[PDB]
Amino acid sequence: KIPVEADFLYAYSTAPGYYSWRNSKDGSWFIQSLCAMLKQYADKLEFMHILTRVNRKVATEFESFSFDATFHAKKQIPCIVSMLTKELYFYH
Amino acid sequence: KIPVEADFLYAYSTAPGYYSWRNSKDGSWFIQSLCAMLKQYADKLEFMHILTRVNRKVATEFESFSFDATFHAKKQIPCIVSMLTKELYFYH
Amino acid sequence: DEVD
Amino acid sequence: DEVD
Amino acid sequence: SGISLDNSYKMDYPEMGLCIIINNKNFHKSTGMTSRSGTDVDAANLRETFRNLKYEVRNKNDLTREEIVELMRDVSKEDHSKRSSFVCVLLSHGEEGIIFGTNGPVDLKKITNFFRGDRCRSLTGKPKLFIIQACRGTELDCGIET
Amino acid sequence: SGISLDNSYKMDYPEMGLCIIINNKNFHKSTGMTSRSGTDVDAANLRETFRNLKYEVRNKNDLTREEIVELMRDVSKEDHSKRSSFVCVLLSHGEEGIIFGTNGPVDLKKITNFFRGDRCRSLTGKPKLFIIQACRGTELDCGIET
Repeated sequence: KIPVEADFLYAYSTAPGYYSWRNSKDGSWFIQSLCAMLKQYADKLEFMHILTRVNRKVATEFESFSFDATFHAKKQIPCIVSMLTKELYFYH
Repeated sequence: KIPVEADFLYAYSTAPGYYSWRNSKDGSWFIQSLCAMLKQYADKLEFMHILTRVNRKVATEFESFSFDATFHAKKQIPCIVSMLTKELYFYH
Repeated sequence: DEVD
Repeated sequence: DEVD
Repeated sequence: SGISLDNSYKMDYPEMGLCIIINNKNFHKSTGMTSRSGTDVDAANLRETFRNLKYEVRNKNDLTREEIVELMRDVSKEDHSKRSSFVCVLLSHGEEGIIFGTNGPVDLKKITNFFRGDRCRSLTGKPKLFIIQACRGTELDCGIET
Repeated sequence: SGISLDNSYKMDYPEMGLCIIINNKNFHKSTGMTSRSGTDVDAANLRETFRNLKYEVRNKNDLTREEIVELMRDVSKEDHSKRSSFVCVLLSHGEEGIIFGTNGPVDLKKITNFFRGDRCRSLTGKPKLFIIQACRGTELDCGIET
């Protein structure tokens, strides 16, 4: 038998307990980054490695701008949660 | 800048909300498996891939035995939570 | 930027 | 087997 | 045959699988939730991205909590035998462990439970991916200058 | 020089880093927590495993919640400049988001906060690994026959 919770992967846009950022014109930081990395690496890298690139892209290239000091100049780090039991490549 | 929560990796022995199993003689299922995979693959695979092997080992090779029907024949899946921004190899 |  |  | 390792999921089934995208932009006035401007950009980007990966993409817009649960239940009851995996993308307001329908919250656990190894047998042993764009609380990361 | 990609963490610093192992086996009677038989096997296995990976392993046994916090604070205040990473292994009773000291619980967030990118500058940009062997609730996985 295998665990009923095995083989699940949760690609969260942000760390536990944190807000997640979305630009009204460009879309969310996470989805923008996820699609960009999948388009560029889906035929080359294992899924966890693609998501790590997404983490780096969101972490480095995005910072909030807000007229409200409380929400200004903030950062975000996505959160990869894996219960997968094998490597995952979208190609074969 | 980078997020203050960036570059953290949490290797949980079990999924959110679940018990975690430990054999009084052999040690915990997770740690047993983690050490076995690090010893065998630390000089060969990227850390996320090593942890995925740990997930598969725990998921397939372990099942609880208990005189209490409530705790008998149960399974476990570890939970990899990554906020890392780069691949991690223990060797160079 | 806005939050979800 | 026991639980933590 | 030669040595077989089984270190990667079998992804050569006839179909890559479904990619269900739940795009909630407009919420019922009574919930007090704001419209999620820019989410359509995300939805379109995802649709094209997964289309190119050969997934059967299904986009659903502004679903109530009831419709979300119904959709997930129905999808989990399909025959995924010839599919390599399953993907679900959730775009909405949220809090830790919760995703919002247009009329109220839904526990993420309720959605994912439909796909448990014992409840969706045609997906047992296959990767089930949930991509979630939503808040998980109200904390802000001040960051650190590198 | 040639093309530089920076896709993997720099792990060639003079030292791999510290591997702090907190091995809690015996708990104060007043807490009502049972002794964790077999944890010494885990502690020894970890010590040897990380020793071979060249980490500076420090094993701590039966620490109170106060000692855990003190240890983590002190460690986070060390100069990790010549270290490639940081590893902390927690072996104890636990619940979701909590790890138990011998005399009571400690929020995991409190332990990890000491190592935030802005609070431990000598580890900023370096991998911080927390390995946790402890319960995260009381749910049991019935599994599914494959």
